[PDB]
Amino acid sequence: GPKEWQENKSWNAHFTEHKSQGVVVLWNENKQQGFTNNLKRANQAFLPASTFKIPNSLIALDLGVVKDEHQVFKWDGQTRDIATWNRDHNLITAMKYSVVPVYQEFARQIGEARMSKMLHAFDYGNEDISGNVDSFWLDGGIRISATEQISFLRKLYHNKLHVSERSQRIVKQAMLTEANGDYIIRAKTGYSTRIEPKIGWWVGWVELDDNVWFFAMNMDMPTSDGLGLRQAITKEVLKQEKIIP
Amino acid sequence: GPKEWQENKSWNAHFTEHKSQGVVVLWNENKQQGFTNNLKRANQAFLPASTFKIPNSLIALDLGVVKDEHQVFKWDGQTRDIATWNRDHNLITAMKYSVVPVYQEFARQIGEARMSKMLHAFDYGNEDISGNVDSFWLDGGIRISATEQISFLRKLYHNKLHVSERSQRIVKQAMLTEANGDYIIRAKTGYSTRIEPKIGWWVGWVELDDNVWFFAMNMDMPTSDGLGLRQAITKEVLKQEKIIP
Ligand SMILES: *C(=O)N1C[C@H](NOS(=O)(=O)O)CC[C@H]1C(=O)NOCCN
Ligand SMILES: *C(=O)N1C[C@H](NOS(=O)(=O)O)CC[C@H]1C(=O)NOCCN
Ligand SMILES: [Cl-]
Ligand SMILES: [Cl-]
Ligand SMILES: [Cl-]
Repeated sequence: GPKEWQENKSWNAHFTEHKSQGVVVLWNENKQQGFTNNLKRANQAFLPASTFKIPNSLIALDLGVVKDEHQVFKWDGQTRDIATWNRDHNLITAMKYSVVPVYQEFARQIGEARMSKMLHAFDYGNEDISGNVDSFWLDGGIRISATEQISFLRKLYHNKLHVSERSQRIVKQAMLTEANGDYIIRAKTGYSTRIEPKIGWWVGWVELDDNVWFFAMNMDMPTSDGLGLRQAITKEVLKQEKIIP
Repeated sequence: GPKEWQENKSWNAHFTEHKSQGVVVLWNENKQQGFTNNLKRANQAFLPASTFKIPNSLIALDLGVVKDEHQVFKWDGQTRDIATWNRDHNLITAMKYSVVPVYQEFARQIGEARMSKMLHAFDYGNEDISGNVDSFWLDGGIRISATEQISFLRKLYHNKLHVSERSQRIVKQAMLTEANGDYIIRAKTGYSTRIEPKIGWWVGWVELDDNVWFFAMNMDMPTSDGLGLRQAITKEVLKQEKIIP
């Protein structure tokens, strides 16, 4: 009978066409079935890098570190390499421009004891926060696979994480990436650069009228010049599968 | 001293270019200033028609008539003129396809006494539900102006309406119309067809990185062939004002 996970190796052509290597994982929520070009890499756990902004946001909101999505976190005045980081942000714009220093402040205020407890409650990856509480997702011990990202996102979608429904709704709002009459994408990018292998991430879901497709992709990323391929390769797969036009 | 409300008659050219007549009203939230091509029509009160799905959704959720935005409302098997209505819906798709029969059932469950009480609590328009409990917003006594639509939407944006924050967040999600890196539009269309003058509505807001612009427009609409002009004329104004590219 039907399998929970199937391999579609033809998706490899979208990686090969872009001289890239990696994995796309899709989950069809209505059918409760998943699909991937590489089931082994789908289960390979990596540093989450900026995709950790999703659980970090949830925990900061539920503990009151962040009051709501419009509370301002002022620039600390240190000029950093990414110009959009050198300004004041709220939760929405800090996720959109992936403003690491704002989320490091969130993590410091959460603190290691509460961070560990909440990642255990979330069943999140290997749940390991060894390192600095404000960098373990960049250069510490936490690891999460693409399929574990989907597991986490499915709980978030259904408001079933062990945090308030309010925090889950706010974070799903902050994840909004694209919307038109054909679909809504809620997602977060990431780029793990400090520990080899350097990889790019894109995790989230596509909302249709009558279904939701969760996705999690990662790919080898030796330089930042290829970062647009995270979304491009994913969208090529979504187009091949007739999920988006 | 600066003016809270200012008239910009140059927007009339966008109506004339499309052989149309109507009003666009904008509110700049950061500046606390409003702008319109027609100050009198901005304050004239009309039937809300399908823009009433915003307060109706809020009331249905807060009263428990609708449990959440994924609860399925099954098609009643009656084949109606609009093909997208002849389907099962949830709150998200019922708002998107503006599925009147679903919202008439909400209104019947709410009932006259609770509907009236809640519209008074919302300060919604003239607060008058005279007529049929399931059609007063189409052919009964309720009236709301474009400026009153903005007032109501600003309360919704800030979670200040007299319903749970949860219901307000769910409805703001259901209002999602378009999103890209440049802006998010949350809005609801309507077409008042039963009492003259027939008018098209578009009410909502445009979220930018650092500001939000509320808008409410209505325009004479003798035929459904012109309904695309509601968004087109509004967007021409937003482009003229450099709010969207
Ligand atoms: C997170 O992965 N970040 C922050 C920022 N994210 O941009 S995105 O990859 O488009 O979401 C830039 C890349 C990455 C970092 O540079 N983080 O700090 C160093 C650890 N990789
Ligand atoms: C509400 O304004 N409705 C329902 C539907 N809305 O579509 S929209 O105008 O694009 O938002 C069509 C127009 C209008 C009605 O006609 N409603 O009356 C009951 C069905 N004729
Ligand atoms: Cl981060
Ligand atoms: Cl949203
Ligand atoms: Cl309606």
